[PDB]
Order: sequence, then C-alpha cells, then structure tokens
Amino acid sequence: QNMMRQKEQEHMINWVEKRVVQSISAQQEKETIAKCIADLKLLSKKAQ
Amino acid sequence: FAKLVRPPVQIYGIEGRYATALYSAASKQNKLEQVEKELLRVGQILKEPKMAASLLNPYVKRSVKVKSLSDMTAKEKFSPLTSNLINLLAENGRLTNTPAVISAFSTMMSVHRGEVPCTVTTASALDEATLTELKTVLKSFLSKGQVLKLEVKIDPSIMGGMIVRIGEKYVDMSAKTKIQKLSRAMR
Amino acid sequence: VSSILEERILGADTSVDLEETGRVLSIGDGIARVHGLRNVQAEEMVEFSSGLKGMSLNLEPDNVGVVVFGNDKLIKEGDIVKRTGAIVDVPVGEELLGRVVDALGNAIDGKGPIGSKARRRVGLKAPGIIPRISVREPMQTGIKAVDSLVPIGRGQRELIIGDRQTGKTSIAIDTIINQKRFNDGTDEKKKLYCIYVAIGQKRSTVAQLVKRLTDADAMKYTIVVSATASDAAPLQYLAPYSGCSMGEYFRDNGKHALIIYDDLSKQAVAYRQMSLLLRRPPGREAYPGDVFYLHSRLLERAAKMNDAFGGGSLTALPVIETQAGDVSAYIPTNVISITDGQIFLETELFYKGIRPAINVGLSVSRVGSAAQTRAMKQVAGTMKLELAQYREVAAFAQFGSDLDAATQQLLSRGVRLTELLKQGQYSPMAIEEQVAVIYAGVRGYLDKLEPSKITKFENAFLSHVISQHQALLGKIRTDGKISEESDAKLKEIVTNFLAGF
Amino acid sequence: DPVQKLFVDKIREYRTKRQTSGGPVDAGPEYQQDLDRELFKLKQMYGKADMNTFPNFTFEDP
Amino acid sequence: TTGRIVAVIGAVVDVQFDEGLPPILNALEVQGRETRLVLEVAQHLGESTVRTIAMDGTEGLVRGQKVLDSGAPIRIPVGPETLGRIMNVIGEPIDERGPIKTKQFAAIHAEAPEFVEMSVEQEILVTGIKVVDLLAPYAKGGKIGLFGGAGVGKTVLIMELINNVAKAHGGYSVFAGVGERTREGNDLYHEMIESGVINLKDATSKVALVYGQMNEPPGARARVALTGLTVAEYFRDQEGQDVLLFIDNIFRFTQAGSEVSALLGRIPSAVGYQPTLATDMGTMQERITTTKKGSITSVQAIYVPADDLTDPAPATTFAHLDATTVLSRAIAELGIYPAVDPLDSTSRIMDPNIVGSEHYDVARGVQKILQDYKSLQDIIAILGMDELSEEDKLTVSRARKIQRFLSQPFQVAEVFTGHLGKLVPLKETIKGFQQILAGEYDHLPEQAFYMVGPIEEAVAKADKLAEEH
Amino acid sequence: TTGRIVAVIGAVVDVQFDEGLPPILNALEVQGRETRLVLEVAQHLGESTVRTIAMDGTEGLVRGQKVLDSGAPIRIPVGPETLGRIMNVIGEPIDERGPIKTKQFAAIHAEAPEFVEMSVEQEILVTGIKVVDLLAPYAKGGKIGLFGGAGVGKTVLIMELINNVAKAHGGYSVFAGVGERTREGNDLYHEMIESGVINLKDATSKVALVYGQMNEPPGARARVALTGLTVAEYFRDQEGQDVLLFIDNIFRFTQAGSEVSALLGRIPSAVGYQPTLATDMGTMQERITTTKKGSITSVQAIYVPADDLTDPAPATTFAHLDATTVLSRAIAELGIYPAVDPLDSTSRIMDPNIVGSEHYDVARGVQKILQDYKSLQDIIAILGMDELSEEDKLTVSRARKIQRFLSQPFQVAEVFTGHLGKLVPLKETIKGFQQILAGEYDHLPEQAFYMVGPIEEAVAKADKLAE
Ligand SMILES: Nc1ncnc2c1ncn2[C@@H]1O[C@H](COP(=O)(O)OP(=O)(O)OP(=O)(O)O)[C@@H](O)[C@H]1O
Ligand SMILES: Nc1ncnc2c1ncn2[C@@H]1O[C@H](COP(=O)(O)OP(=O)(O)O)[C@@H](O)[C@H]1O
Ligand SMILES: Nc1ncnc2c1ncn2[C@@H]1O[C@H](COP(=O)(O)OP(=O)(O)O)[C@@H](O)[C@H]1O
Ligand SMILES: [Mg+2]
Ligand SMILES: [Mg+2]
Repeated sequence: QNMMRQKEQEHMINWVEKRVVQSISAQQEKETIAKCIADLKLLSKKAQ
Repeated sequence: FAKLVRPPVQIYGIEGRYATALYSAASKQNKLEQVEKELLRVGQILKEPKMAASLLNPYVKRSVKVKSLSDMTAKEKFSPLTSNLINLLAENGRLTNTPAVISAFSTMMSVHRGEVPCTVTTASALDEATLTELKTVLKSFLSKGQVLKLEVKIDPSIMGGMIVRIGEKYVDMSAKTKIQKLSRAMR
Repeated sequence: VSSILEERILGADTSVDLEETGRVLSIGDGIARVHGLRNVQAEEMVEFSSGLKGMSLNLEPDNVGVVVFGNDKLIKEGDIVKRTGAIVDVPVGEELLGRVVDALGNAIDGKGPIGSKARRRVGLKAPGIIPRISVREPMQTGIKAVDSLVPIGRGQRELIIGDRQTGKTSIAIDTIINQKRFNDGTDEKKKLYCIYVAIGQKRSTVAQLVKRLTDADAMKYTIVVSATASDAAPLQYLAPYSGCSMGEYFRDNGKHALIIYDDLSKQAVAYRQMSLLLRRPPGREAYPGDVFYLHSRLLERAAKMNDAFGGGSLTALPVIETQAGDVSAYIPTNVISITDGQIFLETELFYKGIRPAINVGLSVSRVGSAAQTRAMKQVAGTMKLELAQYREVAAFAQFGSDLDAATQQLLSRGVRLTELLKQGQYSPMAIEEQVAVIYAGVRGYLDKLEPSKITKFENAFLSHVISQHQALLGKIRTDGKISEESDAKLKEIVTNFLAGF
Repeated sequence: DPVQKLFVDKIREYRTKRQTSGGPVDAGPEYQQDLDRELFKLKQMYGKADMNTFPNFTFEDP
Repeated sequence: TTGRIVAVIGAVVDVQFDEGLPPILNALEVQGRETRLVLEVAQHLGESTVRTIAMDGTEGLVRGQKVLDSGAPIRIPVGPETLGRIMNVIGEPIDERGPIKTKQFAAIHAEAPEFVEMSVEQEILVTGIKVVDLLAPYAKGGKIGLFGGAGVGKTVLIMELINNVAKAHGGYSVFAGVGERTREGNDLYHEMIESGVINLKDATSKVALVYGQMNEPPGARARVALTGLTVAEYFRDQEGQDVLLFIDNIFRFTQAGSEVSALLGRIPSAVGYQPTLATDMGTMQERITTTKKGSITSVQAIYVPADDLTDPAPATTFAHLDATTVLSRAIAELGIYPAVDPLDSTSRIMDPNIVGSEHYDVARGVQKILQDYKSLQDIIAILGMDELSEEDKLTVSRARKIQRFLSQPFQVAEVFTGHLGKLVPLKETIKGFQQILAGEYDHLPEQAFYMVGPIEEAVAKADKLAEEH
Repeated sequence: TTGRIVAVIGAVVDVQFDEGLPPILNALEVQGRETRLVLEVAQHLGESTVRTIAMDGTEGLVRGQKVLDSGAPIRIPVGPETLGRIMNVIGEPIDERGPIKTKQFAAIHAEAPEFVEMSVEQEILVTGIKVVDLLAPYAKGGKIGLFGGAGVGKTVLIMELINNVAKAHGGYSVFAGVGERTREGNDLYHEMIESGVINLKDATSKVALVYGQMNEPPGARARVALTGLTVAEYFRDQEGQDVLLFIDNIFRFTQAGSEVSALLGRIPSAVGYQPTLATDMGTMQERITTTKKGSITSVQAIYVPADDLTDPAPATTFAHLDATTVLSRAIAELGIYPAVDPLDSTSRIMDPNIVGSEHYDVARGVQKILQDYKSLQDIIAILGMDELSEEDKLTVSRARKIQRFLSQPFQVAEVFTGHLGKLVPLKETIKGFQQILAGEYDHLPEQAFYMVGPIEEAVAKADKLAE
C-alpha cells in the first residue's frame, strides 16, 4: 500500500505540472499584469 | 596624500582607479559635465580606423603615441583635465582599455545626478498604458529627488508575471518561479 | 492521496518580497564569485536562482566569494544570487532524536519531516570561564580499558586517535550503545543524548551504522548528522557545527549530551579545499592559517555548565586518523593540543589480539582520578600501577625464565590484566560488572589460572554474578563504593566461583 | 485566496485528475514495468510463501 | 550555440561565447577536426568565457576555431548492445566493428543514490583464493580495493577475479581500464574472446569494455572512469540486474585530474594533488555503491606511488571500500604470490555474525600467529634461531607454514610459474588452516605448503618431496 | 576618524580610511557590534586602506560598517586593581565581577627598555625553594623555562612561586595564559582561589590573571602575552618592585604568530613558521629585563614539538632562557615534591663569579654526588648491593639523604600533605646541603629530612621519630 501511494503520488505530480505548463499558455496576460501591478502598489504602500 | 572626494558608486579594477581619479579631480574645479562631454567625444575620436589602429600596435614607440594624442587633443581642444587623463592613459600604457574608463565614469556621473537603473522583464509584449502605470508606481520606490532609468524587456521564456529590478532590489513575480516554488514546497 | 495533495498545495507560502541581489560573475570548482550583494554579512546564506544555497564566505572589496552547497552544474555566469540576511542556522530540539539529518538539518531519512520548533545558529561562542564548573561526573563508555585506565568525565574532550582500521568508530559506537541502560532508566542526571556526526564516510557506512544502532534500539536517543563523501565541501566543513549546536541545545537546557566527530581529519581537508579554491594563503601541508581556530572554536563548546546555568554538559570524542602513527603531522597535533586527553589505538596491539586496541602507554586523560566512581577508582588505581609496572619490564617477556621471581610475578600479573582488558564488540558492561571483573583480576584471584583461559573465566563469572548476585551489584551501583561488607562478599564470590571451575 | 490564478490552475488540474481517477491516467507501460521489477524485489525480500494463508508448521519436538 | 576558441594552453582550451554560455560539464564539439574533438566545460572565467578540458590531443587547434555547444554532458550509448564492444571515454567504438546501435544514451555526470536508497545487506563472496577468502572475505555487491605498488600483482589478481567470478556470475559485467598499459588492453580482449565471454558472432557477450589507456590526454583519463561507471550504472538500474564492475587503475583518475588542475588556476594541495582531491573522488566513488534497485560488485585496482600507503590518493581511497586487500612487495619478493599482506588486509564482513565462529577464530588465530612471528624476528636477528626458546621455534615453524600456505597457483599464472590453476572452496581453506594451527601437520616440511591448493595437496607434495630426498 | 570596512577575508579585515590613516598597531573599534570587536592595524596597502587583524570573531561584518580609530595601540587598565582579576587580551574583565576600575591605562605595544636603563649586575632571585634555589637558581630579569608535562605538579609550583615571591620580595605577579584551554583556565582560577593567592573578599590578591582562550581568533592569541607584559611593566616601572610573569604556554605564542603571519600572506619560513619568528620573539622577550626601577622575572612553560630541540620555535626560545626547571614524572613516583629534576635543571648563572664560590662548590658537589649515585644505581640493580664497597655505600647514603632533603613542603599544598609551608631562605639551604655533604648527619634516618625546611627541622624530626 505504501509503495502504491508514493508511486501514484509522484505520477500525479508529474501529470499535474505537465498540465500546468501546457495550460499556462492560456490567455490571462492583462489580468496577470493587473494583479502584479496592484501587488507592487501594495508593496510600495507598505514600503514607506 | 591630498584628500580626494569619493564618487557615489565604487568601480574596481584599472578602470575603477582611473575613473575615480578623474571624477575626484573634476569635482574640484566643478567641471564634471563638460568632462563627461569631452569623454564622450574622445570615445569616438579613439574609434577612427587610423587612431584605433595605431593605438593597438605595440611597436609604436610610447612617446610617439603620447605626442599623437597630444596633437589630437590640441585639435579637439579638450579641457586640461581630459587632455591630462588621455596623456596619463597613454604613457601608463593602459589606453587599450580607455572605453572601460569612460563607461565607468558614466556610471559614476549618472549616480551623481541620481538616475537609478531599473528593469522590467515581462511575460510577453506589453502595452504603454501599462508602462505608464509601472513607471508611476516604481517612482514610489526611489528616494526624494532620484530619477528612474527604466529599460523594459520582453521575455516569453518566463510564463507570466514579471521581474522588476531597481538598483539591486529585485522582486520576482513571474508565474514560472511561482510554479517551481509550489512544486518544491509540494515535493 | 489526491485529497492530501489539495492541502499540500494549499500549505505553501506564495508571498514575494523586495530582496537584495547580486549576479554571478564567475563559477567553477564549486566557488561562485557573486558581484553585488553590497549589504551581505560575512558568513551568510545566499540562495542562487536555480535553487542551491551558498555561504558568502569571502567578502572581497569588489565581489563576494560564495561557496555553493552542491554541484555548481546548475549555476552559470549571470545567474541571480538573492541574500537571505540570516547567518547559517539549523533546527534543534528533541524532535531530532531518532532521525538522520544532513549538515543543514534536513531529514535525509525519508521517514517524514523534522517537526522542530526552535532553530539555532551554528557560529555561537563557547561558554566563558565562569559558566563552567570542574569535570566531576563520569561518562561510562562501557569499555573496560577506556572506563578504568583512561576515564572520561562529562564535559571533557577526549580525542580518539589512531591509524586506519584500528577500531575508533567501534569505540564510539560501543559508547553510544552503552548509554541505553541509563536512557531507559529513571534518573535524568544520568541520561546521555548521544549525537554522531559522520563526515567523509560513504553513505553505505552510515547506513550500516544506523542499522547497528537500530538493532540495539539505540536510536531513540541518538541523532545522526551526516555529511557524506559526495556532499560538497561546505557541507562537510559545516556538519560538525550543526552537530555541536544540536548538542548545545541540550547542554544549555540542563540535559547531558555527547557528540562524536568522525573524522575531524576529513573536515579539515574539506576546509582546505574551500580555502585553496577561495585563494586564501596556504600554510603547512597546504592548510590555511585557520585550521587551528577552526577546530579550537568547535571543541571548546564541549563544556560542563555549572548549576546556575542549568547543570547541562556536552562531551566530545573527536575521532582523528593518523598516517602510520605520525602523531606529529599538522592536524593530529592541532587537535591533540586542544583536547583533554587521547585514547591511542594501535595495530600491533589490534593484531596481537588486544581488542579494543587501546595503547594504555600513550593514552592519557587530564581529568584523571576524578571522572571515576569511587568503586572503579579503588580498583583502577591498583590496576593502573600494576599495568605500568608490567609494561616497564615487558621487554623480558620473551625470556621470562632465567629471571628473578619478582619480575616473574610482575609478568604473571600483567599478562592476566592484559587478558582481562580484552573486550568483545558492541558488548559494553555496566560499571559494577567491570568493577567485579577487575577486582577478581587485581587481587590475585587469577594468578594461578593459565592466561589462555582468562577470557573464559571472565564471561562465566559475569553469567555467574548477574544471574545470581544482582543484589550485590545493585549495592555497589547505588552507592559507587566498596564498603568492607561488599569487599568481603566480592572476595567470597570470587573465591568460591574459582573453586567451582 | 482564489486571487492567485496559480492556486485555481493547480486545483482544477487536480480535480480533472481525480475525475479521471477511474483509472491512473497516462500511467504508461514503463509505469507497469517499474511496478513489475520493484514488486518482485519486494516479494523476494519477503520470501516466496503464498501471501494468502497461514503457512502451517507442524513444529518438531526434540 | 556557437563560440570561438580564444586560448589553447597545454590541454586546456578557453572558449569565448557571444550567445548564452553553456552550463558546466556540457560537451562542446570543436568544428573542423578530422577526429571528433570534445571539450568539457569546467569553469566560467567571467566575461562570457569558459574554460574546458579537451578529451583528445589539442594539436592543430587554431585560435578562433568555431565550437558547437552540444547541449548536454557527454552522452554515451548504453544497453545490451554495448556488450563485447570496446569504447572510448566518449562512447565511440575503438574495436573497428562499426557503430554501437543502441536505443538509450546516458550522460556520464549523474548523481549518487540518496541515503534512502542504500541497501544494508551484506553476505560473503567466494573468490576461490585462500588468503582473500580467509582473512578478508569479499562482500557480495560491495566496493573492493586492491592496493599495492607497481609489479606486485594487481593486474594478475584482477585477471583471476575476472576468470573466476565473471563466467560463474549470471548478470552482466564491465571492465573500465583507466590509464593502464595499452598492451594489457588487447591481452584482456583476446583472453576474453578465448574464454567466450565476448563473442564476435552472436549477441551472447557478457562483458562490456571501456578503455582510456594511458596514451590518452589527461582530460580523457579523468572521465573514462565515469564512462565505464555509467555503463555499469545502467546495467544496474534500468536492466534490473546484478553487475560486476572492474576498474584498473583508479589512481590514474586522480593523477589525471592532478595533471590539469594547475592549468585551471588552482593552488596545489599537499603533495601536488589538486585541492579538490577528496570530493572529486567522492562524487565518483559514490555512484558505485549497491542500492535497492540493483547490485554492483566493484573491484578497483588502486596504485600506490612508491608503495606509500600514506600518500593522499590511497589514504583518501581507503574510506570508500568494504574490503581492502593490500598487496605488499616485502611478501611478493619471498615468492608468496598472491602478494597479499595478511595483516594490512581488512574486510567489513569479518564479524563472527557474518562468517561464524569457526571462520572468524581461524582467521584471528592466523593473524595472531603472523604478528607473533613478526615480533620474534627481531630477536632471531640477534640470537640466531638456535638460542631461541623451545616453545617459540614451534610458533616460528607454524608461522612459516601458514605464510607459505597462503600462496596459491593462479589459473592465469600458468605462464609465470608453469603450475596449474587451483581453486579452494572456503570450507577447505578453513579446514587447512585449522589443521596447521592445531599442529596436525607439524611434522611436514615447510616447502610442502608452497604453491599448493587444498591441504591434501600439501600432504601429497610432502610425500613426493620425501621420495626424491 | 571613521573609516569603513571594505573587505572581510576570514579573520583579516581591511578598512578604508580617507581623512587620515592610523599608524600601524593602532586599535580600531568596529561600530555596530554588541560584543566589542577590536581590530589592530598590520599594514598600509596604499589607496588610504589598512589591513587589520581582528581580535574576535568576524562573522556578521558588512562591507561598509564604520570603524572608529581609537588613536593608540590596544590599551588596557594597569592599576593595582587588576590584581586577582581575569581580563582578556583587550583588557575587558571576564570574571563576571564588574569593570576593572583603574585610573591608569597602558598600551600593550611599548618598546623595550633602552640600553642605559639596563642593569649590569646579574643578581639571584631567592624563590625559597631548596632545589630550584640551589641547583638551578632563578635570576632577576631572567627568562626561566619550565619543562615537564601535566600530573607532575606544574600548577602547584606556579602558585608556590607566586606566594613565595609575594612574601619574600614583596612583589606581585602576573599570569598570561596564551592559548589557555577554557576548562584548564577555570580550574586554575579555582585552584588559586583555594590556595589563597587570589582573594575575592578583601582585595589582597597576588596574581593578575590574563587569558587568551584557545578559541579566540589567532590575532588575539599573539597579543595575550603583551597584555601580561604590560600589566607587569606597570608594577616594575610605577612601583619599582620585582615581578613574576608566567606565560603558559610559550609555544602557542609562536603558533599564534605563525597563524597571523600566514593570514597576512607572508611567505612561510623554515618549517612553516613566520618569516619574523626571531624578531617576533625578540620584541617580547626583551621587555622581560631588570632595569634600575625594578625587574620582571618570567617563568615560561615550553612545549618542544616532536621532541625537536632543533625546531625553530624551541630553538628561538632557548636563545633567551636564563634557566630551566625540568619537572619530571619519574621523581614524582618517589614522592619527592616538587618533582624538579636536579640533574637536568640548568642555569646560566650557576657560575662562581655570580652566585659565589660557596654556593657554586656546594651545588657542583651535590650534582657530582647525585650523578655518582645514579651510576651506582645501575650496578646495584644489576648485580646487587654486595657488589659495592663502603667507599661507594657512603656516597649512596649521602645521595639518598640529599634526594630526600631536596623535597620541600609548599604552603599552598597544605591540602595534600597537611605539613606547613616552609620558605627556607637561601643561606639555610646552602648550610643544610654543605653539611649533609660533609657527613655531619650520616647517622640520622633518611626520613629525618623527607619533606622538611631547613636542616634543623630535619634534626628535630629525626629525634621525634627515633623515640
Ligand atoms: N573489540 C573488538 N573486538 C573484535 N574486533 C573489533 C573490535 N573493535 C573493532 N574491531 C574490528 O575492527 C574493524 C574496524 O573497526 P572500526 O570501523 O571501528 O575501525 P575504524 O578505524 O573506525 O575504521 P575506519 O577507520 O576505516 O573507519 C572492524 O571490522 C571490527 O571487526
Ligand atoms: N600469482 C602469481 N604467480 C607468479 N608471479 C606473479 C603472480 N602474480 C603476479 N606475478 C608477477 O607479477 C608480474 C605482473 O605484475 P602486475 O600485476 O602486472 O603489476 P601491477 O600489479 O603493478 O599491474 C608478473 O611478471 C609476475 O612475475
Ligand atoms: N608539594 C607537594 N606535595 C604533595 N603533592 C604534590 C605537591 N606538588 C604537587 N603535588 C601533586 O601533584 C599534583 C599536581 O596537579 P596540578 O597541579 O593540579 O596539575 P599538574 O599535575 O599539571 O601540576 C597534585 O594533585 C598533587 O597531588
Ligand atoms: Mg570509522
Ligand atoms: Mg597493471
């Protein structure tokens, strides 16, 4: 059982990050820039 | 020895020593701006094929090179400081790395006028309005008086987000590094 | 699984920060030359972009020489090095006991993660001159020779020096196993929390070692740090301080610890590589000028705190390897002038059959009479004098006859005592059994018994005492002295047993 | 918490995976080969006795 | 990418790149070379430069030659298609039999198995050699070393181990000659062809070969060890097999590193060895351990310069072995071949729990008597043997008998001594040494035990010697 | 003046002043630490930068910290209030008893007394110990050297010398523990507190301990003997009195110097020692001299590495020693305490021009009789007492009596033997030995002399135990 679990775990990982790299090509550019710029805004606001 | 005024930034090596000497000597006599102008001029004047060819051959007697530099500097009518620096480099034999000197001096003069370097590496192409907001917010990180010298860059190699350098400070909010971070904390 | 993966993902730290940074100028041989990091503290942990660590060791005016904690195959001229601002530190606590951690306190045992709460630096200073109090308690190693002739108090550095394959790690592991009897009992003033730092050994050796410890169920109170041969030089140079900090936690927490460095001559080699690659000036045998400061600031943490600072302790048994009895080499003399003793091991003795191959002539302990129990003191004083007398005239042994009956007696006593000191492997003995055996030995209850049989007697006697007169042994142990009643009872048991065999 | 699109991305890849968990998706025959090898080795380490009953002994007296 | 050669000093080439630099350990192909020249990156000198050690002679290199970055470290063929095929450091056949048609390429610079993967089991191996099987039993699937200077018998002993264990061993085998005579190369090749372990007709070969013999540049002797090690690592992991891995020498690896270290701009350590000796040896000698996926029985012939076991090379290598059999010249010049030193030799599986009381106590009796004989020699030097005791002459005679009895005529030494090869099952060695120590043969002459297998041959030789008397 | 750190390479820092550099050997304080970190300049590298050797751990230093130039070399308090205290190299107390409140301060780098100051008369320092004061007399302002290992009464002899000098000559003492194991440092502190040389209650202590531990960086183990020299120079100069100065050990002074020199990049000399070995030892063994104001004796423990008396360190030390005291184990088994060996202990002033004809004749006669007895010991052991005539048995009896009479009961050692400390003056020792040699006491049992002071006490003991 323990070997089953660990091996399936690593396989699930492999698959999941492969799908992550496959999918991140999806269109979220402007949204990502918006959130990141807001985050820089917060970082500066806490900066001083 | 005589007290010398240190630059704002420290550069090291041969170019570091020569640039620091020139900067401290120029700060006295307050000739920094015209010194930088003349440095830029000698930049090109040392790139002409004949000048750039006779100043690499090591079989041109040193005094010959010194006198040719003196004549060229008379023609170009440089300040005493810049002509003396060109001489100095000439007889010490270290003129082969003159471009290193002036470049360093630029980096020393820039920080004097307070233009901090920056850099924004983006996931992909970027709008200008986005660049406008980026500049307006990054100005929030400078001190009182400084200026921003931002060199945008496009990078599809990263997945998303962006990398922002401000002087040394470095904030990485690229989706790529987030992916590696989650995979690591998950493994 | 899947459901577990959900919180595995959730249980992260996605936040970012405004951090300093410098870019690698150069790399090669395991030494990055970062440029930038203008505000990086000397001996600080920086992180490369790929994921490695580094310890910014050499702050030069223009660049900072960082030493990578791994193969630099992953690093390239141009990478980004982000500083963390925190000097090297490691986890500590009682969560580590029974685990196997690497130089940085990361479980390399599988077996789940370390659940430590409080961390601790690695470059702390040793306790001063006032905190310490004289060395008074004994550390029963369970080995007759070590425990009677060259004692080891708690809070004392005791070099274990000797050539290759003479049984140094075996002495250390017998010491580790012996503590089981205390660590299972009740009193907390006799529990020793052994630690074992493995430097330069190959992972097969450390695996076999942890197998030995687990078999004897001696892991429930042992930590096993390990900077094995394949781990880059910084992780071998840095493991001893990780171990010493894990032990300093106990020491300043009113507990008693014990840390075994194995070897300390494979840490100095790693530090030599680090320095020579950083281009620091070399010295004798190419070691830098710090290869004394290196060890000294490590072996000077082994203290015995007083009763105002807790009463804790930290023994230290640095194993050193000497090239063919060349005790005059650089590192052996550097580490012989720091410690409070030495247990010299020799191969002439190992192959004559005197195992453990301890060479009582050269082995000394500079605490001496103290660090022994009154019972063992009474026995071992006479034993030590008799053995010295025998050694000074053992040159005649090959003749024996043709000589005065006095020297014949001296040889007939020294041979018996030498045979009694022989011990098995991973068979440490409580102090009372050692006292019983050496009492039967030094009082003449074997002089008429042929040497070849002494070993037999020994074992038999123990079997005839442990299974029969546990009350007498308890009487000796609870009060560590031989009251005249106990003395006479021991005499009667020895005499009647010898008669019955 | 959903503000970071990374979390949702991982989450629903995970979900789709669990739904596909009707079988181990994209196992690949190399998966089976690894299983084969390690399962044997484990069994030999555990012996050859049938792993289904109480192997009888019929213990022998002096 | 594509860089240019900027400097060529000795066998170290500095290459300048304008595109992205190649990571460390990559392989670079120098263009315009009739024979493939492969450099390995080993530094990043800063200023978009790299420094590389060349795997072939640098004759003809011209400042400015274009150099192509391969992308990944030196990759070599692996699989059961490299069996009976000699290979270079870069895995290209040198047996003039055509390319190595494989499906898997492996990169020589891998990582060691982690602590969780280590296998903690150990059980004796039977090499059919009296001294080795008695005083230093070889653990199966455990690193083994054959120390000793030059001309003591390291190569003959490895030839014996190949002859015995190889054929009688199911799984594959690999022999990775590092920096040793090219003559021994084809001597081994022809011997193996004769034995049939290598077949040039069918795919029934059992031994792969790798050769970086000492005419190659130092850059290509520090890496051929990794090539052979990579082939054996594949046969362990991917093929799920058990492997034998013979290396000879494995001191030419550290010497070959020392040769180029200075040119790489490194201060020289203790005895001229590179500063990074210990860790460069650790990162190699820890890809050879047996793991839970497979087993490797590694036999390494370790040179010892000037018979000095204190030298940094052997002194460091001593920590990376299970069984160390230290051949001695003092014993080889008495005619006791194999020259093994019964006292310097050691093993990890010489514990009674792993060999039993009989074997352990026989071995310890042998060692005790040999040491006592050494002690007496000091006296015999002054007295002369006559003035000795009467119980001592017994011990000296027994020690001489045992010392001669540990010799043995090897199957490959039929051309040196003219004898016939002998093998001795472990039980018989134990029987013979028990009898000798007990005194059951105290009447026979000493020369009865010289170069004989089991003890019964000793009694037969005693007869045949007494007949011609 | 405030410079800034610019490099931190191991334990070697490099600071960059601008306005004006500090002359070599100046002490700089690193600003921004919590533990007082003190650097000491060692070079000028041009470009207004100075290479300083750090006197404490240099982890946590940041390129750019501010380093404030003190003005003068490492300065320490030197009053009489430094008596009975422990202070590390820079003069900071480490006895957890508070500040060392003194009105004076002294720099540890002061040049040796000029030639005119030097005193031209070689005197003899009366230690009050029979064996030391008879066979190997200690000379005022002489660099005595104390051989022998542990277990033979080397600390007890130190405490006894301290006590005897404090009583007889009314002069204080010092103890510069170069490379002093922390455990042994604490043990020595408590031994002195027991024996009473250090007194925590009334300020009547006779020792000013100084400790450079074995873990403090190398730059701060080379200068932990100059600290002791300065504490003792204060007494000699500002109070004109004799002084002791125990430097345990004097092979770790050379070791610390060698490490420092290696760090500064200097080429190693003959056997890896620093190129300046001879001068480094000279500029420290040359302040230990007797000027006209006072004198600084010095008892320096010596370790001879690998028993090489040719080794450059024990070969550079012996060029200064004016005595020797070979504590031996073989003489401790007999119980003769102090274990001082009589036949190895040398002394340059054992010459009739200095000690006097009587002293020299007596000492040489004792040496000759002891040598003859050592020789006859072999004949007796091999063949037997029968083999000897009475012309030799008389010398044997006299030699046994002398070997007994050399033992003395120390005052500090009262805890061991219970006997009372006997500070036998020089004249009494000379008379006792000149008489035991003249056969005047050939009848008293040997145990008459064992562990006594003058010879008269031996007579009284013989009378007591003979009834
Ligand atoms: N008390 C003993 N009785 C019998 N054999 C012993 C004893 N102690 C050690 N040995 C033997 O000595 C050998 C080496 O032991 P050990 O590994 O402890 O020495 P070591 O010096 O640590 O080895 P290395 O230096 O190579 O790490 C072992 O094979 C063991 O069998
Ligand atoms: N078993 C043996 N019997 C006789 N001679 C041997 C034996 N083993 C080695 N030799 C001698 O050693 C020589 C070969 O030495 P070799 O092993 O090649 O040296 P190295 O060990 O340095 O490679 C032969 O010439 C032979 O005389
Ligand atoms: N005058 C003396 N009388 C009796 N015993 C002494 C005398 N001097 C020294 N000893 C013995 O010698 C030992 C010396 O120990 P100590 O001074 O602590 O360290 P070291 O052995 O290094 O000198 C003491 O334990 C003491 O028993
Ligand atoms: Mg070991
Ligand atoms: Mg060979």
